[PDB]
Amino acid sequence: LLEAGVHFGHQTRRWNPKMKRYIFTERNGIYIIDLQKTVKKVEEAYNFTKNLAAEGGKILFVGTKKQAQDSVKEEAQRSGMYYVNQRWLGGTLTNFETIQKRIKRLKDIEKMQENGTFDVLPKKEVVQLKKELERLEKFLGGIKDMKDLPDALFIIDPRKERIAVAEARKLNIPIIGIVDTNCDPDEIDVVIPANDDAIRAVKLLTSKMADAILEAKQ
Amino acid sequence: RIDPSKLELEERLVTVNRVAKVVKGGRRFRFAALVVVGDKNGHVGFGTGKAQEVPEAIRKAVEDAKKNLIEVPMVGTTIPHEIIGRFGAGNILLKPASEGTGVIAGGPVRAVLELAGVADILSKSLGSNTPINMIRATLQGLSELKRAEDVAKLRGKSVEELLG
Amino acid sequence: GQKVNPVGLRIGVIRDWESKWYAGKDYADFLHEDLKIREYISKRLSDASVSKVEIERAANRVNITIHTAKPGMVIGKGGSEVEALRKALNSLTGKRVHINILEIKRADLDAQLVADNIARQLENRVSFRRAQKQQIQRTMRAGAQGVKTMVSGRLGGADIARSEYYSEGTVPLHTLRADIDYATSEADTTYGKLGVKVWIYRGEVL
RNA sequence: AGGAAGAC
RNA sequence: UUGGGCGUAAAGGGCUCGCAGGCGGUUUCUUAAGUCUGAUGUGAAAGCCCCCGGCUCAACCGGGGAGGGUCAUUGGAAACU
RNA sequence: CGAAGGCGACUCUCUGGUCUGUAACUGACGCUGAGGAGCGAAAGCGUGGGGAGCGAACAGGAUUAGAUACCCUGGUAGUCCACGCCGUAAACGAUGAGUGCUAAGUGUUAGGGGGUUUCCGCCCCUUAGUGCUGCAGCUAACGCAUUAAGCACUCCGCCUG
RNA sequence: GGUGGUGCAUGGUUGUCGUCAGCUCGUGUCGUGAGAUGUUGGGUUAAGUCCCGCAACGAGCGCAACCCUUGAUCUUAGUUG
Repeated sequence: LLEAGVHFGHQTRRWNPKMKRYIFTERNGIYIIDLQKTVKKVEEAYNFTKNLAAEGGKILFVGTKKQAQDSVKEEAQRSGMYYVNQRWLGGTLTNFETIQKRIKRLKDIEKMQENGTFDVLPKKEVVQLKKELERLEKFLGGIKDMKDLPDALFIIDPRKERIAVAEARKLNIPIIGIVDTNCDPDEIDVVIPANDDAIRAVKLLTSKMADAILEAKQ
Repeated sequence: RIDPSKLELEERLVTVNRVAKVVKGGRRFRFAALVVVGDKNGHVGFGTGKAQEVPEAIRKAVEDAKKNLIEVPMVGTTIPHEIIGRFGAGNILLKPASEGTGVIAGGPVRAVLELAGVADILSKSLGSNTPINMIRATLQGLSELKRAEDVAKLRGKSVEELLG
Repeated sequence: GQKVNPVGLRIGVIRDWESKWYAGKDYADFLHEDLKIREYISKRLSDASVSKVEIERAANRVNITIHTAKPGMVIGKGGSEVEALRKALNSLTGKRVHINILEIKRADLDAQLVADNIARQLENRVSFRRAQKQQIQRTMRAGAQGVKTMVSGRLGGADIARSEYYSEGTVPLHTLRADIDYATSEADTTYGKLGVKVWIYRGEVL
């Protein structure tokens, strides 16, 4: 539910100030949540992802925050969008020919492990191939069944996945990300300022967006 | 703003260069080819590529130039105003001319401007004579320009009271 | 200071010989005579581009089979080559001969023909780089698993002699069950003398 | 912190 | 000046006090030295350029305009120096 | 702290500046500065002292092919004081002086003001230094970056293989 | 016809570093560029051999295995043993 009141928002006062210039003297001593600008930025994100559902390709997420990775993976598997759960390999959007020929080899090995000749030597093919499947299926993630170029991207943290937005900058992908206050929100007007590490807050916002596109798909 | 590949482009190469590298067994030798690629309708890009074979460097450079394109203002087959392209110790002064002079430019700059399709530009090279630095200077210069109607809509006025 | 010849390294263990017989106490003059057959076959069939010949003894009869991969400009009317070869070979060796021909389907994977193709473009005086790229494209469009090509000598520059290599795919020279076909050809041009070494990884042996 | 040692 | 530079490429005086010199915060009246703009007389004629004519365009020869002025007298403007 | 060179035991006499606060004054008195004048590390020179240690020169012992050097033992001039002189250094931030704008983080030196205190400290402004990271921007890179090598204006000095 | 000169006019062979463990490419990022990355770092190995972070993801020649021989046994095969 859109109530806020859950997250404090940040760590201590070694922070990057981006709103510092015209704030008058306040007796609170810290910023209060701007609920009107919060609800209109959530509304414009809602309308943008309504358009994303209008073309139909929903979203692919990336993250490496291990307190939230299994949670965003199970949310991705529940609600149908795509995910990067473990370490995100570099240059996915630019080496997509190599990625698609690699995922073609995953289709070949995943059909030959069950349909082809299984026993030609008992242990060596097992200890090579099953470990090789485990490596690629843990390091590749849920980007298997695209068969196309991606349309949009969401990031858990711009500082942590810093080069992903650089690749999206180069190949002109519209970008979505929750940012912390040490991040750079200056680039895109579509911004989600909230606590990047509060598991309850990130589950609330990802659940709201997942249900939003679930009711947007029809 | 990336431009699609649905255009006809003339990919006239400008310069290759013999490039060395020293290792324990002597020297390894590659070719660095830079080309300029762009249609006559006002889109220009440049490309660079290193290879052990010259046509391989050519196709790599044309693929990079197809990757990186930028559009120039072409109102009245001549640039709207005077500009100075400034990057990297090459200074290309670009000045519009009357409609019959023809393009007056040094070699790499004339390659870029003729590939753009400008008819009358007087330019002078006030910086270094390095061809890649001339190319980056003249593309920064052509990027710097802006429409008369763009100046009109940003100043909130119309083109007749910009011109007079 | 180079690699040992791969066909000579593979013969006897994986590669069957091109000669399947025994001679006792007359071994020397049978090797002299059957190399006279092999040089005569090469000299009069270089136009027909034999890949290999292979012989056997039939108790004072000899059987020759010749691998040429085309009947077209070779067999003539069909009996012309067998009469003009069998009577001539009878005249040379004085022994009963029999001759048979064999063809290679998917005919661009045989190394001796590939090296002869490179050599033929070198007396055709088209550029060596175009020869390498066209032969690489021909071998991949025929289909293969690996090609390595080498041409050494004075390649048009008079004052320096240097080799050029062009490869694609995997050609391991150190796996034994690999079936490399290797070939060395010699080309004589007005610039001088050029050596071609092409070796092809066709398939695998279990 | 623990030797002087030339030239092609 | 139009049209370069000085950390390491050639190029910051070893540093200060100061004469002459070179620049000068805001406002309000005042003069017109600098500034800008008319009028007159001059910057000879041939030359360069603009427009026409002649030797079988032509090279050239002519006919009419534009100036190469921080030029001299005088009228007007007061924003800036 | 000093304009620079430079200045570290303590006390006294004389004396030059610098910073903070105030708003009580005068009301543009300002910046820069060719020539000029004055300071100016060490070494050096003249005159008179003083000479513990260190120590060019010089001599003995080694090492080396030689070793007029490094290394060892001595050791004169010098280094110290007073009065003058010469006027040079990688005299360095290899960055001329002055004034004004341009994101932040964090120490340190000398202050001023506020929030429960005239208690210890805790936070926030605030100058004037003195550092270290680090945007835009500049650079050919290194790098510089409110102590600019950024964006400007004035004056000076200097360069043209 | 030259076992005559030219290995610095050449192919064809060979040694050497050295059985040393290294040498590169495709695509893509960073750099004005030469270039860099992968191929560095940690733990072991004889090894760039294996694995974990990493603007890298992969591939190729190499390394190791497959080849031969010497190391025990079952079946078949016993002469010229």
